[PDB]
Amino acid sequence: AGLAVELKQSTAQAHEKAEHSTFMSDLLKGRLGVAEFTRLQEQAWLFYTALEQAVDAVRASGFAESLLDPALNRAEVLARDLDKLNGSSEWRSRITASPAVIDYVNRLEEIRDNVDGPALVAHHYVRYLGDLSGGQVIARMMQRHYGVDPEALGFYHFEGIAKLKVYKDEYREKLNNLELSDEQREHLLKEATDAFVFNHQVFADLGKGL
Ligand code: NA
Ligand code: NA
Repeated sequence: AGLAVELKQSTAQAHEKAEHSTFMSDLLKGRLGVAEFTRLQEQAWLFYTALEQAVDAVRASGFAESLLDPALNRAEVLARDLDKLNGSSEWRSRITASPAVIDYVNRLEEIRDNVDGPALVAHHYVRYLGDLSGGQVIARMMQRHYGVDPEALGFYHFEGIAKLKVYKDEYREKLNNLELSDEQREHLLKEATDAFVFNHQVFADLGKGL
């Protein structure tokens, strides 16, 4: 099976086992509010900042360069959104990572330091393919349920991508064309499972008030 198909199959499997949470479900159906949305995006700034440091190192090494499109970068975008949500820049020195986010960030930093291309591609897949599918849709829900201004929703729009549907097809084809040893491939698939698990834990912690 192509890598894109195998990764879809690691996702699916990881969903069962996942610690169940209702944070995102509640958020998207209008049961929470702007505060809880802001808490999510503060955690996201931490992990997208870590992720993108890792992406930068792996790209600079010359691994998977075409997949690692800098137009995907979200961290600075999130910071601009948070400046709007919080009213100031202060939040940068005051946000505290949940225990799940600490563990996630620690993995992403280890990947950066090791310049681990296969592991980075796994995390890139888990974060960005989900973002490229869940966008305009989540943003609209935040506008509709909670009146969040578009100025605070820039995370959901990729300025550099004209045609999202085609972009996702190209992305999956780039995955299918990545040259990997059997060992790198096995490592990448394992890491994709781990990344999905980190992600579920972030939401479980948000759902506990952590
Ligand atoms: Na779940
Ligand atoms: Na959901």
